[PDB]
Amino acid sequence: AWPKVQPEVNIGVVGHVDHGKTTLVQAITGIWTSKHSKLGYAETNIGVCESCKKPEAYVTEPSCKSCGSDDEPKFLRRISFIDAPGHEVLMATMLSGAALMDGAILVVAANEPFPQPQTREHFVALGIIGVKNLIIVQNKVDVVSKEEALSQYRQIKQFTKGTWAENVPIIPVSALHKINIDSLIEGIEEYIKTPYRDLSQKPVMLVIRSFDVNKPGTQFNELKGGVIGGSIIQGLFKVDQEIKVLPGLRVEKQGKVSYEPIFTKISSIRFGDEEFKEAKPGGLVAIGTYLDPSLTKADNLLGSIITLADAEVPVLWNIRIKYNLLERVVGAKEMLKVDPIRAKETLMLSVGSSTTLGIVTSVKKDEIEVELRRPVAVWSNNIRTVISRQIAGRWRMIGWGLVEI
Ligand SMILES: Nc1nc2c(ncn2[C@@H]2O[C@H](COP(=O)(O)OP(=O)(O)O)[C@@H](O)[C@H]2O)c(=O)[nH]1
Ligand SMILES: [Mg+2]
Repeated sequence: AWPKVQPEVNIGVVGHVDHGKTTLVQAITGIWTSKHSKLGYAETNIGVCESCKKPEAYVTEPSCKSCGSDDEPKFLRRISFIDAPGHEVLMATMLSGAALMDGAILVVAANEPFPQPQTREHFVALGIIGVKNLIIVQNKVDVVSKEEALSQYRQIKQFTKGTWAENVPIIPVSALHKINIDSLIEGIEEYIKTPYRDLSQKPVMLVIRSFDVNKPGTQFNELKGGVIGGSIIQGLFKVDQEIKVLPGLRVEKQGKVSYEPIFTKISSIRFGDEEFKEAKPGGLVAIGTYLDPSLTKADNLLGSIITLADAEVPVLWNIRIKYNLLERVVGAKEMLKVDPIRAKETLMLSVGSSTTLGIVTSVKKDEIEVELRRPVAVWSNNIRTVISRQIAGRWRMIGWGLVEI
């Protein structure tokens, strides 16, 4: 019997619309992520049939029938996938990507010219947020000749050559007909390994959703505290731990604007449909709390950072960022130059995957100083920052950096 454990790794699935992201996640997990009426999420166990040859030995359920054996397969690990509905939701979650994803799959349709517009954008975005454990999946090989597939494969290798992605593998599949999916599972095991995690690091969690789960007319004894949804960035949380929500509540007192942390306690921990006593990075987690549900209703806490109640975590209104920029971005028409950062500019800053607006107060060499609309939690040195600028009416990623404390 396979164990019941949390996912230990989260994989973002990106690529141009209709290239087959959701079909691919279904082929792997058996789950259709967009059966909802907001992020698609799906988990699967991964195993291997010890006496079978690879890649067919790799399986996603406890059976070896797919490789002609009656044996029970060995359990390797549980993994999960993030699959967004549409470009705008996807790009929005990419701003939190570093916290959410241990790796990524870029889906490329074999029957469309490469690269498609969102293909280019998603690939650039992955570099910016630093999620570079990448697999490129060449999908829909069932509707082109082997020659056409081979030709596109070589275009892609030419594209990645000279970039950070030069050594990224390309795995051809048909998500629809489940062809060569076992090769992809094998590739996930090789190229998106579970990271080394130092579980003695101070616990930090990003909040991506918050809920009031009480139906109307719920009686007193059946009421629940506010529920928080998110991803554990580092460390380990436990049931019954005291925690605080950062920066907290915005307050106007003694002639100043300030933020007061929200203190509470973890009542329960859930991954998918199982309850746990602890929670580590990997997977999206649901945290039950003792919060008044009015504080969590309608994603009120979205973008909060959660730590233990006594954590020494600075919450800063002004930050210094050491950064680098893109040379150009793709305009709807054609290439737009990325202008240097100038004082007084308004930027969107994603700091350790929590996002706010800010005004540049100083620029020198490769550092900026920014005054933020609300303050950000900074729990270590070299917290990665995404810098975005409004270009032609839209926020665009233009750079990345590290927060210097
Ligand atoms: N022929 C073929 N069609 C596919 C394959 N994978 C997906 N499709 C089709 O492509 C369309 C878009 O797929 P979908 O998973 O919704 O793409 P997404 O927008 O990237 O999530 C659907 O009609 C799928 O059935 C494949 O491997 N072969
Ligand atoms: Mg989809």
